[PDB]
Amino acid sequence: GSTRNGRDSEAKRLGVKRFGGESVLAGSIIVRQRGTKFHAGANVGCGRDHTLFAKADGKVKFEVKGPKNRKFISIEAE
Amino acid sequence: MLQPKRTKFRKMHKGRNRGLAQGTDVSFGSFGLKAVGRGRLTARQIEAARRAMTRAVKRQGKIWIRVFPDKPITEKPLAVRMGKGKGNVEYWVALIQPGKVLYEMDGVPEELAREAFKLAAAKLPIKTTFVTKTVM
Amino acid sequence: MFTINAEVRKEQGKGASRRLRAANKFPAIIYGGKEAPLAIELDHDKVMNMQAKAEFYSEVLTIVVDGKEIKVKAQDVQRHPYKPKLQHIDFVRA
RNA sequence: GGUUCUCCCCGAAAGCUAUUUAGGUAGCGCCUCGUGAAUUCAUCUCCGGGGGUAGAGCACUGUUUCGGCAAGGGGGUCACGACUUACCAACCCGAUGCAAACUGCGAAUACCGGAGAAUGUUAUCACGGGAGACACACGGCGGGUGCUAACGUCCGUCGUGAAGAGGGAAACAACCCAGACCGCCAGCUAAGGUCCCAAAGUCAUGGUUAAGUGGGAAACGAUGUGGGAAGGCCCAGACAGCCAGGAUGUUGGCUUAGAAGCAGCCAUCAUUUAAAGAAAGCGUAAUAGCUCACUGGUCGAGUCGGCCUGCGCGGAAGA
RNA sequence: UCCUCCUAAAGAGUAACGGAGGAGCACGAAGGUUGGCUAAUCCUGGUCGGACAUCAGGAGGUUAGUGCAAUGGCAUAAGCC
RNA sequence: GCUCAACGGAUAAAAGGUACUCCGGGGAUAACAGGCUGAUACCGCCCAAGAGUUCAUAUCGACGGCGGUGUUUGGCACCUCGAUGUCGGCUCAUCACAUCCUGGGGCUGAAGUAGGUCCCAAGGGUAUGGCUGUUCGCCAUUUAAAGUGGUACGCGAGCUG
RNA sequence: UGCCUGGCGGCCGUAGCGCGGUGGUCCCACCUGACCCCAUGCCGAACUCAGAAGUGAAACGCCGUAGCGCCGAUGGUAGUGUGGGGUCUCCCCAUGCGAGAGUAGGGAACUGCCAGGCAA
Repeated sequence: GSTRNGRDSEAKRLGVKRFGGESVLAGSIIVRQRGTKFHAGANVGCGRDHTLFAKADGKVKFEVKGPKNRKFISIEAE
Repeated sequence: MLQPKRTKFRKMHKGRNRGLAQGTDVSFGSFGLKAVGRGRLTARQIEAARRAMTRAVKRQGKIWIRVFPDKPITEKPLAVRMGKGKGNVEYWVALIQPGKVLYEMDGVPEELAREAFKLAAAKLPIKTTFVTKTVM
Repeated sequence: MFTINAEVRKEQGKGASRRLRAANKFPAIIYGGKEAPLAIELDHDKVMNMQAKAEFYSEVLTIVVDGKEIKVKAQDVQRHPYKPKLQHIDFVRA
């Protein structure tokens, strides 16, 4: 007979690129993600694609803050 | 034939039948029909093993059916080559793990329930046993 | 009047519990109050005949271990999935 | 299709993207040679990490079983109004399961970064010269599909073959052990074996099997047999036989034809008594009647019925 | 040809004539800034007005919305004025 | 300024037949047959609602399940395209038993003859004809019987077409 | 130094709901009047102004209560890395990791800076 599926897309290569304590030079993408699964914290910016880019050549560190426990991404400064 | 009503998707994957069961304790009735072998029960096999069991416990009493299939099985027609899409849904199986209680029964003596679960066990492809509701 | 002789476990885990289960025995534990939970090692063939009575799951048990006597009750029991045998019993020290 | 002398060292791939492209070709991943570089890289220990898979669960989306309250609905019944209500039944409540396109939870592995000892002919990266290859196959694991069929097909990782000789599984690339520089009528060993063919235990101890099981096959059936935990009845006398009773008003009701010990509703009483159920079956158009249960004598020591297990039997018929 | 989920085996990637759906647009406001606000679905009362229009109150909590099929995300709101 | 949608676009511009065919290759890829499996087919088994005057098991056995064989229809494409001749017929046959008859038995809803089912047993035998190219199938007449399958759906370096 | 209260944080349900009680000389809220500063796609309900008569009613803070929510052992089970095995659509052995659910139980938050009131 016939089929109606067989269609997908170029896998977007998302996820975290730089993990925990791992020195990142300013402007380095850390998390490439759909929505704000991981939120931007200290010294880390958020782009127009919810890519949290580093902003200060330092470390990383994820956390949980407020009263929603949203992994948060900060940048220890070394 | 126990058939679901408006499932989310028409066809699903094959899937493995690994692991243990969850419905081990006899909860609703006093005497249960617990499975020992690892297999699966099509939708015709529950209804066929119910007719040969309910008639032996003549209609006064109450019988609980602890399993429901909710899993479609495809089947390619004859003289059809491989591929060219997924087959059409024909019947519905219930994945049975070892330890799953199949039927339960209350309102009958222990002798009547013993000689009636054996009549339903001969309709099933899996090896079953006779269990009793224990305290706690 | 229910007396169950038991011992103290020296190895614990999954591999220690399956060696102990193939020798007609099964582990248990006594806990409650403010004392430490004692790992309980006892025989299966006696206790399987004890739980056939309806007073085994309601009255006060007397488990004898290390020469002592501890008055316990029955809280949680794990049946085997397809065999008439036991795996573990929780005893409340009361 | 063929491609002609010898030796040494290293040594692949059958993958991705593109392609009027699928059996061809380019780049990259893989190979070789040279050059230049950082305790470069790997293994291990510790630390910092992100999950959301296996598992588990029903807080969310769905599916489904039972019980209670229960709107609504339903069949029927009355005189613009409504009385009876064998029935189906929404949301919560208690319990129970299922899901790749469900996750209030959540591993082991795997991956990234940092510190440290040891080891490995720098095994790591970049550039330059030269390629080959882009038909893969099998086995384990996680799978889609097919019939949880195929030496079937499509994926991810590892191993093997390809491109690896040797030993073993009788023969048998892909299964197991193990990587052939050469020579020796030297020893040790892994997988597998030690009655002979065919090299090595007719080796020691304790059990099981009667089937040629071992040396194909399930549902299911059966006083085969061994071991274990318990129970009923019992030398104030058990279990299977032998000898006596094994009945009485019940033609009881039932649509009023008969079901009458043994047809359907049924209660499933109660006396005569050492013992008899208004019957489990054997006979009947219903009865008659053969019969054990339940009771005594005889006899005399154990018997009977279930459970988990190890080896067994049948089911088991091809040229 | 492109986009979303699963298969996809908890970094990324990953095939099949595998299972489900969409796109080849639109907007000068539906963009930017500032200020303010929190719904869906039920229950009760009330003129036409009824299962559902508008008004008042209660529970409920984002089950609503996000221009468009799906995933992730959104109360500091990206939702509404 | 291109639904250059065959969307990394070969030209601005392009449909069909070959049984009159032809060349270079492939079992990288089908048709006959072999091989693996057994969805399907045939046969056997398990429970027992019921039909059978009462009576499941003389006999048939629903709803379901479990197996065997490789005889049908199917799946894959592992050998074969530097050739494996193939439907039916004639001659010649060989093997298995899931036995058509002959032989020995059990049960019977077996009075006898005549039956029905099942077990053992393959020693021997197992139609002539009208139709169709037919294997099958229909019909006439026999016979104790006119068996079921395997062997490249046996057999074309044996014949035919 | 204590008890309170107000503003700003960490932590985010052991911290959040329900019931009962309590607080006004301080503070806070309700409230008072609005012609004016401002403003309602109508209304000063909200926002904003000028004041303090009354109350702690609603809101908010504090205490008790487990009636829910929530945290959470120890043991056991599922799962799984590596090496083997089997009656191999699944399971076991040796070793390492170790859930989820559930049970005993804990549990009516802790605390930093500054200002004001009160007792010292």
